[PDB]
Amino acid sequence: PQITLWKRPFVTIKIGGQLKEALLDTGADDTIFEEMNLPGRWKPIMIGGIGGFIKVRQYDQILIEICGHKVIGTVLVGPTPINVIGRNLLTQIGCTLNF
Amino acid sequence: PQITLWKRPFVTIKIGGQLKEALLDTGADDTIFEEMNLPGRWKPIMIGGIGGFIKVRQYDQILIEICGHKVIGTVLVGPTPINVIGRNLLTQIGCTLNF
Ligand SMILES: CC(C)CN(C[C@@H](O)[C@H](Cc1ccccc1)NC(=O)O[C@H]1CO[C@H]2OCC[C@H]21)S(=O)(=O)c1ccc(N)cc1
Repeated sequence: PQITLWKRPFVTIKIGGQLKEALLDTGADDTIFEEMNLPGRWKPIMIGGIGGFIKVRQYDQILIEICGHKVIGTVLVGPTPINVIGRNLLTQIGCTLNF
Repeated sequence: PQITLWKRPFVTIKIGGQLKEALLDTGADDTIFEEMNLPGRWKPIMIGGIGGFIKVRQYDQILIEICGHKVIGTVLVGPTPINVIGRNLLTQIGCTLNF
C-alpha cells in the first residue's frame, strides 16, 4: 500500500501471538515495542532519543507479521511511549519514501 | 524521488539561509532542528519522545526548501540529537510510504 502522512502511519502487526499497532518510523534505526510478553533469552541494552535514553531488552530473530507481511529481525522491548517499527524491519518489506 | 531505508533517510535542506541535513522522520509529528540562528518571535514549549521530553523554541510559518521543494510550516529548535523533518512538513511535499 501507499500511505500518506496526514495522520500517524500506524499499522496492525502480529508478534508473539499478540495483536498490536505500531508506527512506521523511518526515523527509527531499530524496532521497539512497549512492555510485552515475549519468549526466550534477551540482552540488556540502552537506546537514545530526543528525550534521552531508555533501557530495553533486545530480542533477536523475532517474527513479525507487518500488515500481512512476515519479517524476522531484532525487536526491542522497553518503556517507549509508542510502538515503533524501525528501519531494521522496514527494509525487509521493501518500504520506501516517495515524493 | 524514491528513497529506500537501508541508510538513514537524510536530505539536504535550506532554512534561514543556512544549509543543513535533516532526517525524513515519519515517526515525528512536527519538525525540530538542533540549536540554530532563526529570526523572529518564538513560544517556549516542550515535546516528548523516547527517553522523555525536551524544551524547544517554537517558530511558526518558517520557510524550508527540502531537497529543492519549498514548504512553510512550524519548525521547533531545541536539543534534539538529530534534525528531523516531521509530518507537518512531509505532507506538503506529498511524501508517502510505499510497500
Ligand atoms: C531521536 C530521533 C532519531 C527520533 N526517533 C524516531 C522518531 O520517529 C520518534 C518516535 C517517537 C514517537 C512518539 C513518541 C516517542 C518517539 N519521534 C520523535 O521523537 O519526534 C518527536 C518530534 O515530533 C513529535 O512527535 C512525537 C514524537 C515527537 S527515536 O524515537 O528516538 C529512535 C531511536 C532509535 C531507535 N532504534 C528507535 C527509535
